[PDB]
Amino acid sequence: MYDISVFIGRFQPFHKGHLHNIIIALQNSKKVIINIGSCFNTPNIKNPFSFEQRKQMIESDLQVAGIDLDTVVIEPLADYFYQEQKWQDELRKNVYKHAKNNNSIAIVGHIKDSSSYYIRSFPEWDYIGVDNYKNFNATEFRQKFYNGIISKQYMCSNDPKLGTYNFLTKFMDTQVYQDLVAENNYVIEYKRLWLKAPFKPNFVTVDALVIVNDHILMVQRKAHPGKDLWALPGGFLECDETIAQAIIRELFEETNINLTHEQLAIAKRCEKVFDYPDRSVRGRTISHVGLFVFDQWPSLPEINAADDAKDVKWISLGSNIKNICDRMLEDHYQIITILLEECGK
Amino acid sequence: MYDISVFIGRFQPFHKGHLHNIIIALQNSKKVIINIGSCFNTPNIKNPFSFEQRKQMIESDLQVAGIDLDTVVIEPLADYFYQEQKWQDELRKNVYKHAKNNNSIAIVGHIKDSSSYYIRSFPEWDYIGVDNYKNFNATEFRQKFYNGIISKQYMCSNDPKLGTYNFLTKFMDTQVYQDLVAENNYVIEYKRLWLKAPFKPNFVTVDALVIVNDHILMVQRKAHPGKDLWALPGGFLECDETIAQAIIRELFEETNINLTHEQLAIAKRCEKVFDYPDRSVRGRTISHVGLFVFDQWPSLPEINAADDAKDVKWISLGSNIKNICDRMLEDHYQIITILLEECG
Ligand SMILES: [Cl-]
Ligand SMILES: [Cl-]
Ligand SMILES: [Cl-]
Ligand SMILES: [Mg+2]
Ligand SMILES: [Mg+2]
Ligand SMILES: [Mg+2]
Ligand SMILES: [Mg+2]
Ligand SMILES: [Mg+2]
Ligand SMILES: [Mg+2]
Repeated sequence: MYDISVFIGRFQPFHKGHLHNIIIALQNSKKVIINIGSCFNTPNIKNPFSFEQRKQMIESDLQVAGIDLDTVVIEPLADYFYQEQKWQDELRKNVYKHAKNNNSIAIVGHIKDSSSYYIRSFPEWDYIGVDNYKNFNATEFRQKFYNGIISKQYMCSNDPKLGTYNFLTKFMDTQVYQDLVAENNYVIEYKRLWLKAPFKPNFVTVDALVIVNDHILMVQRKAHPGKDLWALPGGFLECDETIAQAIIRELFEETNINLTHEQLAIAKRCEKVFDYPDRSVRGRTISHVGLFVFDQWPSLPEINAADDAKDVKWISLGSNIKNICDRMLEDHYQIITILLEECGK
Repeated sequence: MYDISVFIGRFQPFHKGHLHNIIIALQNSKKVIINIGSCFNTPNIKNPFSFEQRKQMIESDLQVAGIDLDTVVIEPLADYFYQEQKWQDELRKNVYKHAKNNNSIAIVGHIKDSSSYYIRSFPEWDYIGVDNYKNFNATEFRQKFYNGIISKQYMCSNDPKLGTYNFLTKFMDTQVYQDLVAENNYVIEYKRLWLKAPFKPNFVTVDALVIVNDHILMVQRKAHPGKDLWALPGGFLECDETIAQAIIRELFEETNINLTHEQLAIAKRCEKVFDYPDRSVRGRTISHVGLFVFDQWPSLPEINAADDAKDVKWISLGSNIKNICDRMLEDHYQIITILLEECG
């Protein structure tokens, strides 16, 4: 009846529940646009699979199901935890890439949660609730998967040679899988330490974004989480320092930048708080990030990695940053984007 | 030697250590200017005594020393944890009041971590460093004090009818003393829970500064710390909400303010972070405070105190706020001043 339905999910991984909702969508529309959220990020335990991997998984399960792939299109969405309007527009762009001169368009979202959000943000499309009487727990799936087990009742395919089932079987023979398991164990041990604390803690960290001649200073991580990923230099706030002091302390600690306090104090543009509750796999971590801008500087200050940085580099803006946009810790690509727009550049 | 020596301290309480520094100062100079830090706040466990009480104690201890009091001058300083220039301007105000006929001026520094700050902040003046005798610990003294014990070695006077000894002896019979002991026991028991855990945890709180028709919304506190003090509505950030969400949640839980979420979102001017390490006695607590301004409204919205607020009130800017400046929780008077100045 509608020309286009719009379906949004993370699909980490795709499972029977996602499938049911796509079946409902197609009983109500001729074509379903599948938008995959949280694309263009490096693998982490919550988001182990890339856009292309998830897209391939979905296609293989829809064929198992077997839904005609001409009735299905798949598009990526980046994370915009702090810029909802960019996400809203990015979704629109995905749809109108496929929608034609006054196609009817409906979002086949969720009668329970998030419905309110889509209704308000997309008044111009209709809404179809589906929800959602079977509890397909994405976290529970991954936890067993990190323990070597693929939960069959989630899998569209019952044959390990096919579908997402097949993808996951092969994926367990990879180095990335081994890295995910290592990160996961790190996270389990970390959380265990905090079990008999009277309250769940909100952790506080700091980062420094240092721009010198359109080059960003980035460290390559030694430790979990985000082992081997690139990140802004930063770390935990200690109990006896101000945030402003911490930002500078961690910067020197990890990069040994050849600049003085006063030079950085002159260069400081702003601090911003990043508080999206799921930004970090460790627990609830809030980051305060200072922007420091140096223009027409005589050269790039000397730097060398130490403490929890195993490498450190100046990285020119434009192509070299965009290039590692999916090799960055947590939400740092978003943080860099926002500070350069709001306080930069 | 110097016309003028400058002495800065908390003096919670004045002790033997302070007395000798001033004596050294009185041979190295003609007149001492004593600047008492952290004045104009409510009593709390780290700052149990007011300006007037500390001054009194100082004077009476000095007569028992038995130092001339034309030699000695005492002035207050407020806290400005987030505006150090203001702090420096009031110190300079204090000194300039007593020293403007080109006098020689030196700062005599009896605190060790503050020495560098003073050297950097006041180069117009000389700095005389005094590494004191034994360790007269203010915290230890206060803790023994909240356990019924005056440490006799700290005291200047040996007679409980003279000096700060007399003052403190008498103070133990007061309601303020009981309030502090009660605040102290809460904190000790609070910290007890919290060593249960891998790392010293920074706490994260939120507050809301809501102004309507030039009135600020304030809560009187049901619970420790700062029981019965006036405060911005606020409390602990929950793990599953954003800061902006939490600010509004605590505001509604504590005041039941009759405005919608959307009205508050439209009124919202900014959000600032206050992160002075010793702002709260509980442990290290960073607060994010949202400012909400309704330049005008038909009336002051209905408010009803709930949860950890025992009363709630619209208090008008200017004199009504200034008259409770020393009945506010922690750094809230500073927070209010800053948000109005810069956000604003
Ligand atoms: Cl997980
Ligand atoms: Cl760190
Ligand atoms: Cl609370
Ligand atoms: Mg670090
Ligand atoms: Mg570090
Ligand atoms: Mg660190
Ligand atoms: Mg509260
Ligand atoms: Mg509360
Ligand atoms: Mg609360």
